[PDB]
Amino acid sequence: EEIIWESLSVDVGSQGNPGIVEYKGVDTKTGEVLFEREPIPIGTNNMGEFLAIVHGLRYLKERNSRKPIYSDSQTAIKWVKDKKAKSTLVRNEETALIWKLVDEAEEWLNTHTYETPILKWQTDKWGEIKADYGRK
RNA sequence: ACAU
DNA sequence: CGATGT
Ligand SMILES: [K+]
Ligand SMILES: [K+]
Ligand SMILES: [K+]
Ligand SMILES: [Mg+2]
Ligand SMILES: [Mg+2]
Repeated sequence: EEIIWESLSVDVGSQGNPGIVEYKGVDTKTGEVLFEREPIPIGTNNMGEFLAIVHGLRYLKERNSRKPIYSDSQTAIKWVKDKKAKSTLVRNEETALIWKLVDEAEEWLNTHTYETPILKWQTDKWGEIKADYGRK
């Protein structure tokens, strides 16, 4: 504890896992939706969580914002730290789009710098992350 | 087991 | 119940 309210919170939403994947980022303090990705026909929860963080990094950098990012995903936080999304999802024609986006997100991480702290949202203490889709 |  | 991940 406690919550850094001056922050950006991100989350994935899906229909199936693997299944249709989307994500969004919100102002933690107000819940204002700041970005939303068009649904991607097949992906995994963790791919979406990863893309959401990287999109947040790009969004904040473009706006010269030093706010931290909250994610509830232990997995995605680690993938971003490593600059490598270690997904098990088969690479085939059906999954080409999500894998293109993941590949491109890794590529962005490997060609840009950032100081943005990427913080674990402590769901057990604070409840659902403010970017949550409310589907569970 | 923990995080989804 | 099923799945994705460390
Ligand atoms: K949800
Ligand atoms: K959660
Ligand atoms: K498991
Ligand atoms: Mg989440
Ligand atoms: Mg959620």
